[PDB]
Amino acid sequence: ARTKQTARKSTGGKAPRKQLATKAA
Amino acid sequence: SLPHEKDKPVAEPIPICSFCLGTKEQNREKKPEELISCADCGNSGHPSCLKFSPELTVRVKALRWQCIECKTCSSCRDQGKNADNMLFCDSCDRGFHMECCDPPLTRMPKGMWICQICRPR
Ligand SMILES: [Zn+2]
Ligand SMILES: [Zn+2]
Ligand SMILES: [Zn+2]
Ligand SMILES: [Zn+2]
Repeated sequence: ARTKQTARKSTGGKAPRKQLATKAA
Repeated sequence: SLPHEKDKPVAEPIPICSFCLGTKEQNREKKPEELISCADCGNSGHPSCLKFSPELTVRVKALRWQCIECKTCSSCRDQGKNADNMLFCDSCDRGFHMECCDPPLTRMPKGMWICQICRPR
C-alpha cells in the first residue's frame, strides 16, 4: 500500500521553488 | 463525491508541473500531458511525474484532489501527527489514517489497498 511517505519517495521530490517561479514569469 | 469535497471551492491551478517544471504541452518525454492540480494549494503535477496508474489518472480528474502535502484524511479531516502513515487509496488517491478507516487498520496493508468509498463501487 501507499502512504504519504512512500508517495513522496516515489516522485523523487519537487523541483526548486525559485526555478518554478522563474518559468511562471 | 464526499460532502466536503463538493462543498469546498478549488484554488486557482498553477500551470507548471512541480516535479519536472514542464507544462500541459511538455512532460519529461517532451510530449503533451494534462496536469493534475491540487484543490487546496493549486500546485500541479503530470500524472507520469506523480507515478500515477491509469486508474488514478482517470479518477482523480473528477474529484476534489489534494497533493501529497495538502492531503487530509477523508474521515477525520485532519493531517495529524502520523500523516506520513496516512494511506492513499490505489483507486481514488484519497488519504486515510489507519485508525480512521472502516474497518480500522492496526498493521500496514500489503499490496494494493482500496478505500471504503471505492470498495463497493
Ligand atoms: Zn512533470
Ligand atoms: Zn496542495
Ligand atoms: Zn483520520
Ligand atoms: Zn478510494
